[PDB]
Amino acid sequence: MAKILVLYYSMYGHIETLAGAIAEGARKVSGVDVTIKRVPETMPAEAFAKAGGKTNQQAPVATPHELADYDGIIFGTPTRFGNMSGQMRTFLDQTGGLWASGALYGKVASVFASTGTGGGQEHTITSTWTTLAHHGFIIVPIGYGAKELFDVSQTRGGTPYGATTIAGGDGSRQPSAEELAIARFQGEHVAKITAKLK
Amino acid sequence: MAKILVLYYSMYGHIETLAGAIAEGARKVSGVDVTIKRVPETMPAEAFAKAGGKTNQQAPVATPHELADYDGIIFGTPTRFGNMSGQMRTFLDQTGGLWASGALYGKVASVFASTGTGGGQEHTITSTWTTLAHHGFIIVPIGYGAKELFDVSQTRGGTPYGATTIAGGDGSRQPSAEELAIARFQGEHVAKITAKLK
Amino acid sequence: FQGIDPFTMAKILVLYYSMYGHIETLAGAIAEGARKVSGVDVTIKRVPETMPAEAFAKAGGKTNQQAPVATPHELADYDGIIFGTPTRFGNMSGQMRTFLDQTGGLWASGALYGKVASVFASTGTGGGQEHTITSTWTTLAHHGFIIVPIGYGAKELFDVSQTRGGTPYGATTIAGGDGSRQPSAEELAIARFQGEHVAKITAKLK
Amino acid sequence: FQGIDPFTMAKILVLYYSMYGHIETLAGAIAEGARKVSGVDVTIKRVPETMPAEAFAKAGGKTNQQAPVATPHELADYDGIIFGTPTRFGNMSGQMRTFLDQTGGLWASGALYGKVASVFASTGTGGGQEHTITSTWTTLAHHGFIIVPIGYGAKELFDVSQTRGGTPYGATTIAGGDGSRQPSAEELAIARFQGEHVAKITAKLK
Ligand SMILES: [Cl-]
Ligand SMILES: [Cl-]
Ligand SMILES: [Cl-]
Ligand SMILES: [Cl-]
Repeated sequence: MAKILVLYYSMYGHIETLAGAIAEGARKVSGVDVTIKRVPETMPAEAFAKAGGKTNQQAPVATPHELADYDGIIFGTPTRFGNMSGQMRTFLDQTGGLWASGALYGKVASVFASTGTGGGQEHTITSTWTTLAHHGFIIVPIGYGAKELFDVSQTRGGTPYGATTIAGGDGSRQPSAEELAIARFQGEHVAKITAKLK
Repeated sequence: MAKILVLYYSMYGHIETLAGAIAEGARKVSGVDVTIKRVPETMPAEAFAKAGGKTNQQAPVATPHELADYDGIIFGTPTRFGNMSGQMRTFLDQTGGLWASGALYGKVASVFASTGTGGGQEHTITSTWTTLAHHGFIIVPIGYGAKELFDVSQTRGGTPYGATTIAGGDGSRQPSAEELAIARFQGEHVAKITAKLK
Repeated sequence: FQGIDPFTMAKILVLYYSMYGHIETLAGAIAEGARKVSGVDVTIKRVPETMPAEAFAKAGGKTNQQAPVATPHELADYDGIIFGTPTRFGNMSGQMRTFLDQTGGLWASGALYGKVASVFASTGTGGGQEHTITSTWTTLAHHGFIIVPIGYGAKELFDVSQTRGGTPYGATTIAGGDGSRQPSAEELAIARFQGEHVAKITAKLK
Repeated sequence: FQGIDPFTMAKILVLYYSMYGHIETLAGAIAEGARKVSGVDVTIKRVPETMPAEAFAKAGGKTNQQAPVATPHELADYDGIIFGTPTRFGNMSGQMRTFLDQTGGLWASGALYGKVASVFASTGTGGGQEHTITSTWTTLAHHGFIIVPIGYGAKELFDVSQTRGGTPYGATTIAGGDGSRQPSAEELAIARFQGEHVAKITAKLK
């Protein structure tokens, strides 16, 4: 039995939708238990409301210290100027206690992301990899295992580093079927590796 | 005539000390006005106090929209697992309004950092560059203009991407004279470029 | 000279490698943008081929490129250099890497220190286009180049209605897995923007 | 075979380029660590030289490497590959870049998909050692390699009393601007840790 956490932040729902597909893929691996949780909001109340932040997410809020309860963690975040979101950064800064005891060492990790225009989607993933490496995570990219990555006929997210979605500058674009298939592939892929190492 | 902001976060003082050297270098350029400010704390009170956070920093707290009041900005941050600190990330996440109007486009930017063991010092700088590029900053590395970078006889911070210091895992190491000289070089180099573009 | 302040031309080199022509087309747009800046002299050159002849021929490499081949030493003759390369698995091409590996002498004398640099790229499917540029930035930083991204100055970047290259780090084009895609008008406009933007900064810094 | 279930050896390739021997010494330690893991077969090979003869000789290139030269196609013969390269301005060496550019056929067939990879590096002064590793990671990701950093599993990474190589991304050594430094005992311990760590994961995934 392997336990996977799908841990995400989502302000406008795009990452939340992708996380559902990530989790669906992971659950295809027999013997893998998948939990979806989100990191707490950090914006002050007035700014958050002014920005139209959503409060309908059913996923429970995770605590920093519980990450070591899992065998693999798939991290999801919207970009903030080519980095992970401040919400995810602040959450991961609180894992110093886990880092000092080696509590996450040798566990499996993978990353998915979203952007408004595609700009920064690659760097959001690989700069999250940096933090994973300091913890000693085994890092799983997806390469071109997802056949959708070869199709450039239409605006479509997804990179060899991990699944992505493109929300549009105004957030009007919802994740496409191809993007969700890439995320489902990533989830199952990370789950086969996590189960095999357990 | 030109205004430079040295904007930093410092929890244990190492970055604050480096910022003073950064500013000293910038003030060597005639006609350049240099201001030092810090980003607000984001840690909750109990964790911050339990962590031994310092409250003696004289620099005023900056606001996100004031960044456009300057012609060049030199950013300073300790690493959090190879990224900028959550404090700096959260602060810069609030610059979306400046980004939408192009308010920082074409300004000069440079970065310095600190780490406990040296690990992640390079990636802290260049993952901050990613955010600067999304704003359209002109990005200034220092290369090997600082002669101290060739001396590897002893532990010493500083990279071709920007000045750094090494604090030790317990924070007992203070910035060396060589590290501070590299920061002084960086400050003057950035200021010269900023003044020349004005 | 009595009564004269010399007016010196800022010099831009567009330096590229292109196997199937996509980067070559972009470089023309980069150069077109730079030539919009008065007082800027623009040169286009390419790096030498490094593949062995049989592999190159089997891969269908193009040999009709009119641009002269640059030498590593002449990089110091310019005030700004805009580098173009196709990706190789998310890095610059081996051809460009080999060429820049020969600039150790320029590095030791600081010959490129303080010059302006910018980067554009191409990929087959989009994968690695961002990293190709920013991992080229790393080498530029070791030389002390001032690094110029383009941000979202080009309005084309906000239009996600169709497959289109162009990043805040620099212009790109998407060639298709088989290389059958040609640079679109929008991608070329992003490259024209980059050239003019870089040329303006180089001229002002001169 | 009646009553027998085959025990298959996991295979590790330590693949490196070394101009002045620093990476070569590190590769020996990498391999030593891997051979500590039972059930792992360890091979050390190098990538071919790409510099022209006169430049190579003028630069003092070493010709005493006993490691046989690898071909790009044989990478698919292994379960895990630990790559070693000196930096060239914060990237992998052109020699390694040229070698990996020839793996397009393996990439198209997915021949390296799901294998284990890890990276070690060297620099003259420390500058760019982190980016050398993580920009090599990019290429590994395009092939679908599982990427293994070392984190802070090696206790030597906490000792900042002296100039020491090694990062959470992989082992490194610092050669000095003139190349006169040799890998220290601590740096070699980190490399031995990396080899054993990668070998354990490769054996478990097999
Ligand atoms: Cl979102
Ligand atoms: Cl600090
Ligand atoms: Cl091309
Ligand atoms: Cl070497």
